[PDB]
Amino acid sequence: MEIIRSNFKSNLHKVYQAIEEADFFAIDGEFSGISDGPGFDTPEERYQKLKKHSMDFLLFQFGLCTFKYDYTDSKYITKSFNFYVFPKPFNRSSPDVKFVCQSSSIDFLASQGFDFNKVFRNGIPYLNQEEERQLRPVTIPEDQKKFIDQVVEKIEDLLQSEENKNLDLEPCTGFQRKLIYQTLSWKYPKGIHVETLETEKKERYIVISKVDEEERKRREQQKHAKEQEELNDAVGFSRVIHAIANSGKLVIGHNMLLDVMHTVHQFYCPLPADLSEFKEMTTCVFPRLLDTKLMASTQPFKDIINNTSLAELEKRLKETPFNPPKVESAEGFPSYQLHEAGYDAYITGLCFISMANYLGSFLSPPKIHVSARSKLIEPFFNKLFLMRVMDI
Amino acid sequence: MEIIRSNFKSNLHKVYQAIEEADFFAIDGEFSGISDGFDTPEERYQKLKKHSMDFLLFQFGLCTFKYDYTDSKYITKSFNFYVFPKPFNRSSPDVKFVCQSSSIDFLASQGFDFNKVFRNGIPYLNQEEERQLREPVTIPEDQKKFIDQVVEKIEDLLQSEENKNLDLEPCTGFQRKLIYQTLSWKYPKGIHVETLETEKKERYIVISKVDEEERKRREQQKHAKEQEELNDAVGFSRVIHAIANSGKLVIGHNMLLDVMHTVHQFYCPLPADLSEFKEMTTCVFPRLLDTKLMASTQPFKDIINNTSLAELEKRLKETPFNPPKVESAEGFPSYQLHEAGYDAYITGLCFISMANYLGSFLSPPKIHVSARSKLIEPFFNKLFLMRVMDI
Repeated sequence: MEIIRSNFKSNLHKVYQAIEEADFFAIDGEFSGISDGPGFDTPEERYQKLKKHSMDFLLFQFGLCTFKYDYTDSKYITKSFNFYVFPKPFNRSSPDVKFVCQSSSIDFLASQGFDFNKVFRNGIPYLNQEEERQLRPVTIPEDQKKFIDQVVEKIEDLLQSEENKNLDLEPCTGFQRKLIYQTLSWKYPKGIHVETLETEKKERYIVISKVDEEERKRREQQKHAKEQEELNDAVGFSRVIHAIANSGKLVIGHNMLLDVMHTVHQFYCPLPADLSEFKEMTTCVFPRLLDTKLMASTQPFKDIINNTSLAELEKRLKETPFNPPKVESAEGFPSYQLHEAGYDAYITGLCFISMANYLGSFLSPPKIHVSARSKLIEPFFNKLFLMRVMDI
Repeated sequence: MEIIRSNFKSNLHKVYQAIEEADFFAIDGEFSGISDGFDTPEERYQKLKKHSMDFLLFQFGLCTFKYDYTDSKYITKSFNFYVFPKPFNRSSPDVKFVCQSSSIDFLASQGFDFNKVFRNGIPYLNQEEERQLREPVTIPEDQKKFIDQVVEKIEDLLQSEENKNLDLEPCTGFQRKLIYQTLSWKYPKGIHVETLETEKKERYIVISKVDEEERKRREQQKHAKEQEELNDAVGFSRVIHAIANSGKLVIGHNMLLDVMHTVHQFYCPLPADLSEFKEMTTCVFPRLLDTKLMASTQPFKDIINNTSLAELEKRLKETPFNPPKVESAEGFPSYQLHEAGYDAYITGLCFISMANYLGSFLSPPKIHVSARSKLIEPFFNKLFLMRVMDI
């Protein structure tokens, strides 16, 4: 499903439900670009370069593929989503976000059909952890006497007459508007609510209305209600990420450092000054990670896999000894060939599954199916590649 | 019209033609952003250069105006060109540009199609980047009968009519060598050896046809497609060159960033001095006018209290101004949401309303003032940097 601004909240339950039911998810990103210019680096030194020359780019498509096993059918049911995100400034005090684009990146996505209007014209907005807290006496001159008598006389033809009527006065001058407001403050102190509405242009007509004192409070706790909505909306796609973090479920990627860096930098909190505290901060968002590149680089998979690119991986993992897992999408959900985050997460998940069930081939007796909760898969958890294999 | 990469070449004749027939042009840019007090023009120029030219101008709006003395009316053609840098292989620069969220959102609210920029935008090259991209026979016994049956198939086609193709069934790289390596002796002219691939990547050999007959009937189309591809990469800069080489008046509104961006992308990366910039600006826009400045100067300053394009296009219809009698040229679209072309088009009508008014001070007062009139010269070649600046 193509989830965008106008259909995000409308789909949020479906996503939540997908996340809650899932045995594991698979994720991917699509970026504005990679680097704005530029071997013996240390992880911390490298981390520092990435933070400087890659974080000014944008993750503007988040691909999430849910995977739920069905032990009756022995098959996985999937649900892939593509979320288009864009930092659409909420208030008039919000930061005006500047980001960078790499022409060859835009060009490649363009070559795959990426719809930039889905990001730039109608992208789901978002806020990070901090941007959320942050965001949380009476004289009437002789020449107006009849004018005001008339108005009071109408207001008495309102307090009596039946129907929840609205008396709306025909346009008058600012002076007369002042004399009217003042005259109603000592003549109808409670039970009447005055307003200055606009027909086409320049607020010139007044609306007087019979307004209960209990209904002043209805409209207020109704206005406050829509206010907590506007806020809780603007956190936007970060709600999805929150839901994944809290799920506790295994999150799968392929060559996923920038996926993760970008995810946490835009939806959680701006990347901290140090690799060490970044690892911690990462165990917040993604307490249970697995990269499929490294898994397909580590034994017993190293012994048979020569290219660990996502592309070659999914080619390889259909042939012996690996079996392509039986998979199908949820009724109602789309199916699958050009590149997009959603599909890449999907392909990523098939790779994982296919490797996982392979580990099971070495048991006695051999298990055709291995869980993501299996402990055979735990050795491959929380290892990311900076300048070498790195624990998280 | 709406002009994009897959649409540009075919319409280039209309664009060059509107440019030649015009009395003057109106241009407007649309950027991916605007920016990431007692400054001097140079100090500011410097600051503008660093903090603004890393944004893209990705839509160029051109509107030509040509007066009809007969029908007493202006006739207009207007264009949006969508422009992105990308083209020509690995040796080419990979541009990194910036985007401002506030600018992008506003353009979104007006129906701007970002796919026309990013998915099918007209490429381009500045002066320098263009200038730059413009610079034996021992056959082993076990293969004897294989090569000989190959020498046959080619002979039984060489002196024979219905001359279409010869497709050798797939062979081993060693034989594939030997076939090539033998036709070096046997048939040194007359034939074209070539290892193609089936849609399934498998290597075929082909001899097919002739030598010295289409050895330059196709080498002509090869080099005419080499020079063709090159001058498609220069792309939109050709229209900027066409405009510059014309001399004609180029009208803008609050144009400093339009001009700056135009020459930075389609001519040459802005130089270090403000004074060097003023020189380049004359190459590209020898004759230029800013409706906002014109409107902020007598005899208009005494009558107009707001020189913004929206408020100006309203005031220039009211007395003592007369909206210009105007019409789209036969075959072109007519005119509202914001866009380069329309902002240009409006910029043109503001200029004309103002120019004609100048004529009312004559005796006899003329109702129509030409773009070449002497009354207009005092407003020419003036931009606002931090004060009114001559160019």
